[PDB]
Amino acid sequence: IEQVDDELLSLTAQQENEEQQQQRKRRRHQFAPMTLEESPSGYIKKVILRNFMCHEHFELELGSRLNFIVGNNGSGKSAILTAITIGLGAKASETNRGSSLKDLIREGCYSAKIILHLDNSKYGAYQQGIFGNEIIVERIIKRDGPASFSLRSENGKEISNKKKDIQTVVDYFSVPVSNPMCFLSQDAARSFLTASTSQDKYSHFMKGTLLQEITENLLYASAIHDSAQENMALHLENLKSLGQKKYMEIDEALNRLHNSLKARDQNYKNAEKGTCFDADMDFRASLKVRKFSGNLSFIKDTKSLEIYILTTNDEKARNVDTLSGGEKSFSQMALLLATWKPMRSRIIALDEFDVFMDQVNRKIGTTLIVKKLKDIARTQTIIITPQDIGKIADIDSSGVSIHRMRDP
Amino acid sequence: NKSIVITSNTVAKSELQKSIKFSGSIPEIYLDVVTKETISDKYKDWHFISKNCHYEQLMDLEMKDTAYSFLFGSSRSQGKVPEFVHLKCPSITNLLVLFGVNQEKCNSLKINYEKKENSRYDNLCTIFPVNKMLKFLMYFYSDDDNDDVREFFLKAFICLILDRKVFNAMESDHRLCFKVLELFNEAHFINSYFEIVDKNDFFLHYRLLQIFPHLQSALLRRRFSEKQGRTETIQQNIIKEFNEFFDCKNYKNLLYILTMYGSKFIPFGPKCQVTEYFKDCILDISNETTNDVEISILKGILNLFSKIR
Amino acid sequence: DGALINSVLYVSPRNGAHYFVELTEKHLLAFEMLNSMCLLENYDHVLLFLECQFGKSHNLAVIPFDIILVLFTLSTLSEYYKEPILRANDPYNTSRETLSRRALKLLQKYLAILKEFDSEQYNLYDLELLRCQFFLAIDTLTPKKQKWGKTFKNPYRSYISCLEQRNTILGNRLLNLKLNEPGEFINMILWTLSNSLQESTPLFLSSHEIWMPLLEILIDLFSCRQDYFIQHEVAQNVSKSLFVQRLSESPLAVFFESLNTRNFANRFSEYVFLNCDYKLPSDNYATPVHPVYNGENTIVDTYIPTIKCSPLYKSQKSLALRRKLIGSCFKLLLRVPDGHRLITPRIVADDVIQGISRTLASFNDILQFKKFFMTENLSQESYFIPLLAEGTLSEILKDTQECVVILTLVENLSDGVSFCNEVIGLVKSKCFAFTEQCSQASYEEAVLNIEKCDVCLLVLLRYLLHLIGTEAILDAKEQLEMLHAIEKNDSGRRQWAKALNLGNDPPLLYPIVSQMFGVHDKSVIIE
Amino acid sequence: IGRSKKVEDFIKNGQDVSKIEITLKNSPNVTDIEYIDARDETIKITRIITRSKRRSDYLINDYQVSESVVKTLVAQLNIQLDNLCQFLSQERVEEFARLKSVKLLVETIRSIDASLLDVLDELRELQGNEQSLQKDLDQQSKDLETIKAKLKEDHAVLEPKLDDIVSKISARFARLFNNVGSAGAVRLEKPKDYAEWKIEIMVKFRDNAPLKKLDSHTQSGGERAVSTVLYMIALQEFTSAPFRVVDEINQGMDSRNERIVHKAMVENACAENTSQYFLITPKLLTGLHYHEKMRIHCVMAGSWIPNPSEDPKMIHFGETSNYSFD
Repeated sequence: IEQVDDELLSLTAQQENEEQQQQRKRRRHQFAPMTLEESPSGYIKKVILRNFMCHEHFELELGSRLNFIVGNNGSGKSAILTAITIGLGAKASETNRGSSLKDLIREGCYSAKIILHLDNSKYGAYQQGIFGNEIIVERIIKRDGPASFSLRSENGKEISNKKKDIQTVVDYFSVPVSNPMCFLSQDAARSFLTASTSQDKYSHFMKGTLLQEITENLLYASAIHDSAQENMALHLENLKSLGQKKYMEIDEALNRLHNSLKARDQNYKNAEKGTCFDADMDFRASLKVRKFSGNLSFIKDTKSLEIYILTTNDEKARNVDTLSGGEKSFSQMALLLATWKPMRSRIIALDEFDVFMDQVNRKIGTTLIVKKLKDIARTQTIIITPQDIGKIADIDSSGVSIHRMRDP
Repeated sequence: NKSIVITSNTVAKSELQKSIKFSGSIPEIYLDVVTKETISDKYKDWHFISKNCHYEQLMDLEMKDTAYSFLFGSSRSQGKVPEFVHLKCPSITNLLVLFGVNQEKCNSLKINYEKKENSRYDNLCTIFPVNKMLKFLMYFYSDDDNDDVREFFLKAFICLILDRKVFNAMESDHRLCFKVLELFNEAHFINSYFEIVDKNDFFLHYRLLQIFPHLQSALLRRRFSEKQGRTETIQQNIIKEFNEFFDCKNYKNLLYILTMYGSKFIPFGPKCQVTEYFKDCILDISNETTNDVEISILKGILNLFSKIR
Repeated sequence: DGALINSVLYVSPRNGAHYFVELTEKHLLAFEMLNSMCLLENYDHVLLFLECQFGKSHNLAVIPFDIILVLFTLSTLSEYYKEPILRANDPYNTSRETLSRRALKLLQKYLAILKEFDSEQYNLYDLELLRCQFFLAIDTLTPKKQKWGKTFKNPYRSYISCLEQRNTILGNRLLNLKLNEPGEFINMILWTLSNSLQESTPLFLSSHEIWMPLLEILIDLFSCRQDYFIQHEVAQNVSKSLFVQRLSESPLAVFFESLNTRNFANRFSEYVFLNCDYKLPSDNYATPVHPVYNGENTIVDTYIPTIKCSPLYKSQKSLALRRKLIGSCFKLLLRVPDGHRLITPRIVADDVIQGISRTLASFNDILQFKKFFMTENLSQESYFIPLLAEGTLSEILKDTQECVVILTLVENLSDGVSFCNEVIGLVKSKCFAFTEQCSQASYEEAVLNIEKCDVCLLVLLRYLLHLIGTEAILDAKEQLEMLHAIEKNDSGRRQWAKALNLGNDPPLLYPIVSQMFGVHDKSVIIE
Repeated sequence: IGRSKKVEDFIKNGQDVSKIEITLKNSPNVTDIEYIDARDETIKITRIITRSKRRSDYLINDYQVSESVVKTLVAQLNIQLDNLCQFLSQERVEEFARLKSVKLLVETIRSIDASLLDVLDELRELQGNEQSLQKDLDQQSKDLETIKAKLKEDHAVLEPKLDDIVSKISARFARLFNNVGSAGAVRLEKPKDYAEWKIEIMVKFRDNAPLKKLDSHTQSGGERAVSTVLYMIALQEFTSAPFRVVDEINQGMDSRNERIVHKAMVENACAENTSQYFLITPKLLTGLHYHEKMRIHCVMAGSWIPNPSEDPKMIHFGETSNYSFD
């Protein structure tokens, strides 16, 4: 089958291009010695939205570590997350906020502007000499003409107008805008938090941690390798019956694919073990808030994630499904945090969760979010909730920023 | 007759089979798994002993050693039971020949990195048990002599313990090895060791720190010495070496990170800046699709060391 | 004795354990990390976690008990028959060492750490926690009732163990579960003792790579547990009859309860000296032995056995292990109050002494005999070795000479003069002297008996020197007369050396006693 | 009996002669008997061991005979000593522990006449060489028809008998393994080559253990012992041996497999006209089940109990029906 050989050659060429791209990358960190407690650079200091969706030109100074936007639902509560995802650069279909980029523009106006101010004063800055202490990211969406950009600096000097600079800056800051879990919308949060079957938990965890795509690519490459090996045996038979140039090309491609597959298998095993270890440890540390003790177990025989929790009353770690609604909701929230943890994300955003938890459990879940997220300085979190956090007694803790919208 | 070889394994498997120093079966599956690694250097290592041990003479030494007149602990003086050891093996070089080291390596106790003697396939040569070998070597210590003989003994011991076969067949407690190490000054031991091995051969550095962990700090003080590092501190030199290995893409030597961690300069912990910089660079290069496995191994190891309090 | 047995500052005794130590935050996090890594089958990073901070710090990283059990099971995954599985688990052998070897090395190093409490090197809390973990592992490894041929309880509520949801590590069942079966502990002991001297490569590799080190570790841990039990679990003052009942519950009592058989004396004597040189008496039934973990008796194709051990090396190690077993037996026995005898194990010190003496005096190879009686540390084995020596000597004198002279040498170790007088009495009786009733044809067996006799007397003499030193070898005329009587027996043996029955010189112990305490042949060459 | 020979052990230390007497039912189907009529129902066989005399002298109804007569009587009672099926010893237990399918085929073909297998092997070799001559040919054409006809006739004669035997033994295996709660059958796989026919045993006593041939290393000792004991029991009613002897069997196998095999033995003893087994229990088992049909015998002696010789009622050991009248 010549199509199998063609697929093998195409996969080999793709691997060649990927290894050239890997070879092209260099080191970007210089290790400025300097002085820990202080947050690194890259977090969003402020966002201003001029004629964007519903409300008019609006300023919002997000905090460094944990943010609690209390914009009420139905008043453009999700506008901030959509604006951040669009400005940082993301696919429209991934966002799923609006039918088209044209509709994001306010009605009656031809253009809308999204301006972000990433911080560069603190360490880890990306070319702090050129961009200064701030990097401004402004995107213009017009009904007529293509969407425009500029990556201007504080002085207004437009450093660039392209989009590849967006990706370079974002990747240096490590903001997974391409991953639809780091920026959880309402529907995605509902789908994740309501997961019931262990298979659903496994699917959501592997997809969000970007481990499912790796396994899909690996299995596709393995199938291509097996089919190409069978066609290689057939080609050997035909060659003996009789071509040598083709036989050398196919044998070289097959050997390269075999070695690449072994390397990729080792890489995937290491990555899966590391990610699952981080998730397990963070879940164990999260359950201690409720005076519980539990663990995660990932099974490939059942292709499922099993949560085991031991509470105060019993002496045997029952299955998490053998619990009550509040305990299961707390476990799901802890799993969400323990899935955010392995993928080190500079910025994380989330919509409301108050409808998935009822009364006391909801307060405990908000307490868990605050306690686990206000400590870390590497990750800035923007939580958009309609429920007033100020009613919760756990607001006295420093590092939590609540921006309650005066306009309902 | 155009197709004559099977990938590149045929020549490698054949010429591993020819120089095999073993009288047995040697199934082709072993040769295939050895010669088709291409990812890790598990089967290429420093082999001090490259010939079959003289089993008969070594057993004669052993029955002489187990039962003898004094039947007491061998003292460093009085010649270390000369009466039979000089009749059997008069010199330490003869003892090393009995162990399996050839004369050419005995004459020049160094690891020839040009001849790739630090990366050789296992010769599958039978070796005599390590503890009795260390005892026979201790019989040639002879504290009361000139410096050249002691230096030769020290370098021979260092070459022996770094051997892959000796290290694998080594006992859990390094009682005899600890005794030999305590015979010599620690700084003198480290200086002789760095005379033997290359200074950037961090794989053997990690092996030595596996044998003698308590040497770690001292070894670093010989690798990134403050006086020899000009006004730069030891941590700055460690950062510079990490930078140079990172830029040269010597990921195996970079991984053998395993030597640095745990010392006073680079400790375990979550709040250290150096580990964060290392991880920041590792996540920079890591692609997880087409990479060297050493990058993922470094990512996992650095994460583990960051978690260790 | 030491601090390992009498350091209970940080203990929090519970119903199941008296050595129990609560966890601190750092140790809790370490336990959680180790169990989390073990869940992912990332044993390489478990071993790296333990090794990377070993010996590089003042504080100690304590291994959890379930991780200790995991390491025990890992030590049974030897490369010679599990090479494909180990290569599959760790394709990039970053440590250049097998998982089995690394786990075994960690176990032995931590056992060495535990055996002596360096309060200056390590703080006391970590050492007590390590002792608690090892003791919990041992208590989980209680043998099942002996067979001729409960799931997992975690004392700590602060973390979920990795062993709760699994029972196999890499296709090998957990060591505790395998040994917590009716006829597997005795099977393992007999297997390792039989294969310790095998010339078959797979059997010898199974004994030499897996089971002798593990048995060493287990015996040492059971000895420490026995000491701790006698120190704390008993009620101090006692009516001497409840103490026997408590001793029947001791860890060594349960250890040897799986070895009771029908007659403990003779069956135990055969068990310890299984596959030795001695002739089997009274046609004892052969003891079936089978590999513990599936194909222990096979060598995988990929592995190439490239290590050779001389027969002296193998015999020395096997006899040392046998001595350790016998020493544990005597350590259990010597605590039994006089008159009373244990209830659950039907064991008596006299019976075991006589059985071991019968097996030792029946050795036809002197090498194994000497290996048994040559010990590197006299003080360690001082409480049973002189008894075995004197018993074997008594039996040899009984079979060689019709008149059995009663030997009081063991208690005569207190007074060197009495020991020398008794030696003079034995040699003048010609019992220690080479016997005239022995025929020319059977000269070799008589030589064997005499050389074993000399070995036993030499052992007793070394112990006498260990207990009294060299002070009155010539100052007291009794010791001088003992030396001259040794010379008299020298002349007696030299009589037949000149009788020229065989060219080989008979065993003469004058040079050896001269080297030890004969003052280099008295004044023959000195003056 | 597959064990070491120690004649002096039987002889009492000090006594010149040691005597065993055994009485069996007699039927008019065995020849070469002394003093005993065919209609008589008593066969008394006595064996004496003495130090001074070294000869094989037995007694039949208290009449001295050579060992040949008693041996041929044992042969004519359909009971065998060398064969491992009728008598089971420790060495024989070990030999059954690691048992191959070829040994199962051998014992099956030795139970029935073994001439059939030899004839079929000869015919299959004739078929092979005839086919070789046929491909060489590709006088010969006249062959391969009579040969194949003879092979088909022999196979047609052979098939139903072994088929019914295998079905019966498999049914017995299932009915004996039902108490274990496991399904197993003794199947005779019959490839095209007659010598390649093998015996398969299906194992279900352990869920983890897959269905495979019996072997000691993979399976546990107790389950294997129970399986082989049940296989021995299945081949008892078909055999004409008056009884079967098993040694070192009741010694504990996990106290669970031994319990279920004792239950199977009880169930077998429930059926009447069954073979008598001389059971050996080296190790006592707590809570042993005692059926009413079977009776336990104890040989242990007590310090307070008088000497058996001096006490008229102490001569019997482990017997209760002796005290009661009739």
